[PDB]
Amino acid sequence: MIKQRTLKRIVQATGVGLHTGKKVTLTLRPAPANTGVIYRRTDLNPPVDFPADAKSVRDTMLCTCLVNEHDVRISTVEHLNAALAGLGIDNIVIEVNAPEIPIMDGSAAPFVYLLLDAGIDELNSAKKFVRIKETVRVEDGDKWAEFKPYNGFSLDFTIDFNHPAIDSSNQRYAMNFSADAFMRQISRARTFGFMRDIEYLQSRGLCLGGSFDCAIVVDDYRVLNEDGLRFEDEFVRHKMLDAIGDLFMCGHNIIGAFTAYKSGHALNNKLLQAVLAKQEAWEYVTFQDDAELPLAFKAP
Ligand SMILES: CCCCCCCCCCC[C@@H](O)CC(=O)O[C@@H]1[C@@H](N)[C@@H](OP(=O)(O)OP(=O)(O)OC[C@H]2O[C@@H](n3ccc(=O)[nH]c3=O)[C@H](O)[C@@H]2O)O[C@H](CO)[C@H]1O
Ligand SMILES: [Zn+2]
Repeated sequence: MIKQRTLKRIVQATGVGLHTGKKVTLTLRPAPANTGVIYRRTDLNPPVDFPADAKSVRDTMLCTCLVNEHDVRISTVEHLNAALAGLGIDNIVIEVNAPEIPIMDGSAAPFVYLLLDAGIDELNSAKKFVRIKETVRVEDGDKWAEFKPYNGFSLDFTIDFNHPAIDSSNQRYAMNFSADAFMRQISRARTFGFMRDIEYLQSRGLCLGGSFDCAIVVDDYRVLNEDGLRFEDEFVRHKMLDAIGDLFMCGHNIIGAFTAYKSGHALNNKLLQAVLAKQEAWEYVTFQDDAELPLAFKAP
């Protein structure tokens, strides 16, 4: 039996929230079998819990923001979610004392190190996967995102930026997903901002925790970061990282093929919700026989 995974020990990471610019303490706790992925706001009395549910994504303006019925929020969940998806963590209590996950370096890599430092633990319960059984597409003008049946997990993402710095790079990236391929190729890709946008958001009280230490900052012509890019096509690698993170909002790994053109938080959630609402387009699968598991889900 392919077992569910949790953490061996409680870990912590303190940083700043990208938008509030206020100190956030992220506490990752082991959870038993069948609890699922839980986001907790500890700064509240009583604390507020958010089960990983596609429908909780209510604001996709700046990031993937989870909002409950009383306007309690958890934002910037995508980078941490990518790490969780990449390592196949099923049961975990994600605790924050601020309305957002700390930005760290702007990628999923700090969260991967954090999961590794804690150690992955297997539980005596079968790991549930969402298997795509029909093609499901979503559109938003020229942009679209799709899921097709596939025995493993792949991502093919296309960006189209009419920017001197981004177009210079490769704008289409495709990979067969695995814990290894994610860590090596995707996890370290950082988020990116245009100085025009940052200045606008900052005067309105948003992006207060933004710096070069947490993002690729671009002007109207070039990358402003001293040390440059970590990858030639870091832009497209990050867009794929966000998609991995966003799709993980159902809190289970997906067995299927993802394709996108100009997708983002909004569209990634749209497809996720569209697939999940179409009863016949997916099913929960377990692997009582380890031999049946597709190669994509091999151990890290
Ligand atoms: C002295 C100290 C000062 C220095 C401090 C600097 C601080 C650094 C902080 C940076 C913070 C950034 O993080 C904030 C921030 O806004 O970052 C966002 C991020 N949220 C994400 O937004 P989202 O994933 O939802 O993508 P949208 O598709 O909704 O993009 C929206 C528009 O882009 C078009 N589009 C989309 C896809 C594509 O393939 N092509 C293309 O053209 C599309 O037509 C639409 O009009 O990606 C965006 C890019 O795409 C980033 O700008
Ligand atoms: Zn991102």
